Amino acid sequence: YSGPKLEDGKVTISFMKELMQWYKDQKKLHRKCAYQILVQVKEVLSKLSTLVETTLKETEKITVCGDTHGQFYDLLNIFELNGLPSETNPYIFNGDFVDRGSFSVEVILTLFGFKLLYPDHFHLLRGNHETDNMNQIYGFEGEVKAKYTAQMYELFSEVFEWLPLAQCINGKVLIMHGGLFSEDGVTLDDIRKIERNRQPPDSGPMCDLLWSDPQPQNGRSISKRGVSCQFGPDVTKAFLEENNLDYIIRSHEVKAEGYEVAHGGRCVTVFSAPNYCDQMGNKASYIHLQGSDLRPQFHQFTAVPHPNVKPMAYA
Ligand SMILES: O=C(O)[C@@H]1[C@H](C(=O)O)[C@H]2CC[C@@H]1O2
Ligand SMILES: [Mn+2]
Ligand SMILES: [Mn+2]
Repeated sequence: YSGPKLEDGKVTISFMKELMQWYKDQKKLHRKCAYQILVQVKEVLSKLSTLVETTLKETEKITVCGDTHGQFYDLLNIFELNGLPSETNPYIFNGDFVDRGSFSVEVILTLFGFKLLYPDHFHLLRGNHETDNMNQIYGFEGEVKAKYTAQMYELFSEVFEWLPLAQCINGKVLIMHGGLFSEDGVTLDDIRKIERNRQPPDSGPMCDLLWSDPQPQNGRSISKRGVSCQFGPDVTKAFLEENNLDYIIRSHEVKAEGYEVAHGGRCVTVFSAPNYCDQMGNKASYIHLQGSDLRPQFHQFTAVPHPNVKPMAYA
């Protein structure tokens, strides 16, 4: 084995650079290194609140990315366009890092490594695909079994249970994978109090955070996905007012331009998997926020070449 090795058992920036090149070249991180990253990141994540609260000073910025779905070569493109993560270049990846795309192992271990390297500046929120029943079906479990073992997959599954469910910036912008709730009256403190270290239930706030979608008309509708709901602009307005928020940022739906701004400004979708499944032909985007101006700034990007492995090859 001549691949990347941790230094004194820890991630360093040189390790991360070596890992990204190793993965670009389609090689595998040694299982002992992968294991170390997973046990360390489980410990880091298990200390976090279900609601991560982040303050951006006036001169600070943060980048918000939506789903990435194992599109590792597109993830590298994000870092090339926008800079590597660092204490002065923070990131939030808003769930759905795995499944569908066939470089899910590379995406997730790269993201976990950066979480370890910059724990206060690199943030990962859970998506509906960071769950066992979805991974069983949509590629990630197959991919982990092919590259490592069933035991490694069980460890991933346990780490995913500790991913936080939402993040609030400056008490003003709330970020979650799916959306808002099937019932009125949910507060930020209710979100803080969710015991999240589990597979999601099929109803309730934890389910909604990972699964809901906005709809244009007022009200709520039964979701076409079979779980959670669609929520209208009235739902969003009431939630923002009770919680003294400005708007939400969510992901969870593919958008041809990489983003959408619904509910009159109040519900933003960002989606960071361009040409999803090598077929959708969509652009992707990421958002910049700044402590002096929390309004979203959108940066669009398009897909880059990857090795010839088909999406869902492991599903
Ligand atoms: O997040 C989702 O549920 C959607 C799909 C999925 O994750 O299964 C994929 C395409 C649009 C969104 O990302
Ligand atoms: Mn998705
Ligand atoms: Mn999703």
